Order: sequence, then C-alpha cells, then structure tokens
Amino acid sequence: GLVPRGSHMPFVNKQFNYKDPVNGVDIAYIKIPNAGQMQPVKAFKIHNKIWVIPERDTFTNPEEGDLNPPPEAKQVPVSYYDSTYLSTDNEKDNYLKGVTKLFERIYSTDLGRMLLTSIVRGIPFWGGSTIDTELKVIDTNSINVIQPDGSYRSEELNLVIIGPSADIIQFECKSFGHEVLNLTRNGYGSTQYIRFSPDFTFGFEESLEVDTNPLLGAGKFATDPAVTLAHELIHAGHRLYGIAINPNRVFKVNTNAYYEMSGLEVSFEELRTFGGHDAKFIDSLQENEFRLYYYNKFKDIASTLNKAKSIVGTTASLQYMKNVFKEKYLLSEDTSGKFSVDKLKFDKLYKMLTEIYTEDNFVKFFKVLNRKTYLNFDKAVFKINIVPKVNYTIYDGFNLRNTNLAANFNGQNTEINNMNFTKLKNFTGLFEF
Ligand SMILES: [Li+]
Ligand SMILES: [Li+]
Ligand SMILES: [Li+]
Ligand SMILES: [Zn+2]
Repeated sequence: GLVPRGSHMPFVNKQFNYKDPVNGVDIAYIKIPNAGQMQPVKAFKIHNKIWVIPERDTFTNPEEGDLNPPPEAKQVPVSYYDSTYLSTDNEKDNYLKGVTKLFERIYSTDLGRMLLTSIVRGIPFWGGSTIDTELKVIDTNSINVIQPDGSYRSEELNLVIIGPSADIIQFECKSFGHEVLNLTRNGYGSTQYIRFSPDFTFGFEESLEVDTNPLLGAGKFATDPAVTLAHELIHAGHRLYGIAINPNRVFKVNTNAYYEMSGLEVSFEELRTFGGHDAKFIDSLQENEFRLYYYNKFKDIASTLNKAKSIVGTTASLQYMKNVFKEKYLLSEDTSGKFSVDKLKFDKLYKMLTEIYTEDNFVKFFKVLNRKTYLNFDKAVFKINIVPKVNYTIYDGFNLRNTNLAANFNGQNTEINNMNFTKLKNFTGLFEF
C-alpha cells in the first residue's frame, strides 16, 4: 500500500449517509451565490472549508444543464455519457462514501496531508471592498446554507467536490467572481468547484511506447482514482493561491510525433500539475516570468492588507483575518506591523504548490502504477466501485494486501482483477489518425 505517515485523525470525521436528515450545519440544502431562483441542493460538509455535493453538475455553468448525450455523430472520442448516473439516492450515498474514502487515502500520505493542509489554509483573499481602509470578503467565495429555521446564512469555503456534468469523465473546475479579476491567477484565489466521480476510472498502458501511441493498447491498467482526485486537488491548490497559469500558455508538443502531426497543444498548467519530466517542457524563461508575476501579485496583497484598518462583517475580527492571510501567503511582518513578501519564503511556497504537489509525486506515495507522462493517449474508461473494502482500501487502493492483488500492481491490472472493472468504452482507434 501507500507510504504511510503514522497514526493520525481522519480527514473526514463523519461517515455520512446520503439520507441522513439535514441539520443545517454540515448536512444542509445549499445555494451557490448569484443563482437567482435555483432550487437548493443537499450538500455535505466533510471538513472545515470543504463540501461535497453528490449531484450531477447542472447548476454551476448556465451553458451545461442537459445531461443528455449529444447525437452520436457529435461526440468526441474521449468522453462518456450517461444521463442517469448519480440520479438515485443509493448512487449518491456511494458517491459520498467513495469521495470520502479518496480524501482519506490522500490524507494518509504525508504529501496528501501537506496538500490538504495548504488547501484548507488557502482561504480566498478578502479583496471585496470598494475602499481600502476596509477589508471585505468576496461573496462568490461563499455558499448560502439553509438553517433549521429556514433562513440562509452565508458560509465561506474553499473547495466543493460535485458530480460531473454531461460528459461524465470531464473533471472541470468552475469558480466564480472572475468576470473582471482572474482570481485564480492574480494571487487572490477563489472557491473551486471540482467536477469529479469516484465511480469511473481510466485505462492506461504500462509500456511507454504503447501508452504514448494513439493506435495501440486497450487500457490494461486502471488509474487509481486517488491519483486522479489528487491531480484535481493540485489544480485547486494553485487556484486557491491565485497562481494558476493562463491556459493560453501552452507547449506546442513536439516530443511526440502523434501530438505534433495533429498540432496538439498542452497547457503549462497541466505539465506543471503532472510534474516529473513533463514540467521540464515549460519554457524556463516563461517560468521565470510567471514566478516574478506571482511574486508581484503577492506584494499587491500585502499592500492591500497594510491599508486595511477595519473589517466588514461579524464572522471574524480584522486581526484574525490579517493573520489568516499572513499565514496563507507567509508574509513577513515588520517592527511597525507592516506586512511584506520575503523572496525566500515566496520561493518556498511557490515551489511547494507547484513542484512538490504533483501527480508524479503522488504516484510515488501511493505506490501505484500510473501514466508516466501527461503526453499520452487515453485508452479506455471503466466503471468501478471503490466503496466495499473487499474492492479498495484507504491504504492499498486496488492492490489489496493479503490477496493475489497485492503484488505487481495486480489490483490495477484489469485482466487479473477483472471483477473490479467494467469497460464502458474504448478510445484507442477513435483517435484522429
Ligand atoms: Li445510472
Ligand atoms: Li488493504
Ligand atoms: Li468486469
Ligand atoms: Zn489537469
């Protein structure tokens, strides 16, 4: 199983049941801000600042309400549609349990404890105030929770895990408050909504020449969904600290003949998140530019804080909140009480969020087999069920100790462990070659 850190308290202290009655505190009907008459949805608070909505995401993007698969002629190769998935209470219960178990698997590693700790500390900056003597929240970093008396209270949060939209296997991140400010790239950060399903996973090939070839392999090995959730959490970490890289900054891939011949491009933000050898394809000149840019945004935040002399609202005091951001951005404070950004500390924080928290490093912690590069081609999608401990555990994922699955990644081998995988679609050969 994974490289452990030793006994620790669970990341999720409640074992939620989807049908548990609402209590208006950590099981509650909620509404996202600026949603007009949206019907409330039942949501579950799994940890401070992190909530789960076990519903398909028909609510975040106005462009994405229909779960119905488009016309067969219309659908891309790597996609999968099922308008009924996550429609029933039992599925929702399973979803909650599956997401819970993957957070616990992540938090059982030191790397996962570090990332989840950064995520909880990464409170979206209070950049809301029209005037600078006052520090105000940005209310799109909050949700509206129905209390037991039927009234709404607003609650700040950092992360919401929600079910996918129409394409089940597209795990996008939506966030709010960026119609003018690019909150995920200006140091501020914003609450992230990650579309994710612990009920499906992807097949990959164990040979590099086959996995990076769009015509070969059927997806013999299944990706551990804890790696996939970690990958989304790393993106969310960059976005909560406001240092995600504009997706228009791309590597025009020329290290893989098949990518090149199709003119496929991959964002720097993906190479960064993958890590390993992939991050080296980020142009160093551009990377150095990015660091300087984010460093300056952090200096803007320190200046903003410095001007604030009163807080708005009654959740927390001005001193509490100045300290929350001093912590978050690791600001220095002078004899006079002025905050500044220390270059050394900035370099440490940026490196932690962008080099230490990477997919490739998570693979090392989990001791799982995984794609060796992001520059590969997906092979297949599988239906799985990680909830029963006979199928998947916090410590071992699929590669269960004291079974024939413990060695050689047998548990991820979808031919040996075939009871744990139902292949839903082949992608190989549907590629545009
Ligand atoms: Li279904
Ligand atoms: Li186990
Ligand atoms: Li199967
Ligand atoms: Zn990604």
